[PDB]
Amino acid sequence: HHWGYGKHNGPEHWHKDFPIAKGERQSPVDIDTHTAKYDPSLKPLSVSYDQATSLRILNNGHAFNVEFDDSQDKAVLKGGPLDGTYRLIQFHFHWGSLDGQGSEHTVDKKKYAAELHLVHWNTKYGDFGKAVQQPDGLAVLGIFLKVGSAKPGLQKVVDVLDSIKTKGKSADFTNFDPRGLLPESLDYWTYPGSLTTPPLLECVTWIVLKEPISVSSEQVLKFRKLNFNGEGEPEELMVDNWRPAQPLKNRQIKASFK
Ligand SMILES: Clc1ccc(OCc2nn[n-]n2)cc1Cl
Ligand SMILES: [Zn+2]
Repeated sequence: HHWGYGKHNGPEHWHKDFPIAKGERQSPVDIDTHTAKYDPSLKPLSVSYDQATSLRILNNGHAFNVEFDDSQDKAVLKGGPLDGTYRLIQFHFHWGSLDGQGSEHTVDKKKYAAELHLVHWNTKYGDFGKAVQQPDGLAVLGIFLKVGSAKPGLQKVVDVLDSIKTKGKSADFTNFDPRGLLPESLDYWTYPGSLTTPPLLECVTWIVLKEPISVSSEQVLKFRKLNFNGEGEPEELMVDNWRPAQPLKNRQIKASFK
């Protein structure tokens, strides 16, 4: 499969290999803040990352990815709309060529510079590959990035990117604390959706924080120096690796806050 983000292989083409692209619960979506309703039934959100064990950072040709040890319940997400325990496996970002675009979710049609996704899987399914085959298999926590002041808890990530410039490169990435990437507030929107790249599986409970984090222009500029290509191939800058908003169809987006 040779999907990507270019003109010839980008999101508008994906449905030919992955017909679920035109399904009933595709992601991302636009979050209309005036239609989302506060839901007093949502339990408090519990982000438990004290014992998180980061391993490695990988450029996979689509994004860069920070992987965690998920062989035990070390870093988990619980509460909110979720039943049971979801284990952190990895995080990654989507970003733009310019500061005015890059996020996948939008808020009243506003695009942010980037979007962070912390990916967790439902431990009742035993492994990640089983979980993605279930409608409640994954919980993705999404965090918008706006350009402003630097985010000190991002700089360890930015500083390692020149060591994984091209597809297939990886580096050791131990002792990284993903709590440094969270905003002050865990107020969120939630809805049922999908992965935002092939295979586009409809397996995700989306939890999107309302409060963006601020990163500096210099930090996001370094994201944009990565490459979609492998070493020794013509350079194609890793920018605009985001899927645009998909039809909401017969879904409601719920707010955790009044
Ligand atoms: Cl492990 C993993 C890595 C990246 C990825 O990128 C697409 C995406 N982002 N949010 N949902 N889908 C999806 C997964 Cl599951
Ligand atoms: Zn993502």
